[PDB]
Amino acid sequence: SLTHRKFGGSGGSPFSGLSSIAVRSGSYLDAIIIDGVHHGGSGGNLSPTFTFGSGEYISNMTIRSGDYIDNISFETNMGRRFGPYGGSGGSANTLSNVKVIQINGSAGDYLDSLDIYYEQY
Amino acid sequence: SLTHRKFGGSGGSPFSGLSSIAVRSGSYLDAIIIDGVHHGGSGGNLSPTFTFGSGEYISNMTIRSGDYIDNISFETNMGRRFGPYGGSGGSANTLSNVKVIQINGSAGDYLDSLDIYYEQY
Repeated sequence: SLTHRKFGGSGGSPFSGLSSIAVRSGSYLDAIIIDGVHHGGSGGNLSPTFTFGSGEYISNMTIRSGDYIDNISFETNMGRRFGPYGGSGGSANTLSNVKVIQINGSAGDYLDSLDIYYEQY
Repeated sequence: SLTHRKFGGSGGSPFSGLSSIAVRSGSYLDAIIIDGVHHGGSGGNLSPTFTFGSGEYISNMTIRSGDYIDNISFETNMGRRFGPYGGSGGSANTLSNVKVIQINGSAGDYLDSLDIYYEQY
């Protein structure tokens, strides 16, 4: 049962555990790199790193996928953008008016899947 | 509304975006370091970093908190323990039979709050 709980007091500046994203890509996603941690293979080309600003999160995302992840792009709540990186294959799936909380997935030599945890607004 | 969605196919090995945790602490927490990113101040002592292995996640966690986060301890599904680190005051709350997905929070010079996202089993 997916849930969340808050602990502590008021104050401070909000932060997220999801701080940066990069990918390796060609016609598909070879890897995703989350907070600098590599998930997938060594093929494709390494994208620049997107580092979230304070109070910044993914609010819209387009993922093209079939048996693998083919393309990723996203926009943040501050209008910053990442991608598209990857190819033109797969089915396009969009998340809109969300707040992405976490990106998990599965990978081998390529990025097989993503499991995106998010709040839908 | 908190949810998740999977994209892509069935291959590869699972990974998590949450890969390492350390804290800075004294009688309460100065900072939490998530995947190498420092959230909070420079006070206290720096704990060692706990890096999750393949297939490893936080299954039990005890947080002491009041106006601040006072103490963090956790156990993984593989029986590894982090902490306790911090002080002995505040109120204790425990998550048991969970899988922690993400740790967000708020911090200034100190660690004011955490928002923990998790599966409850």
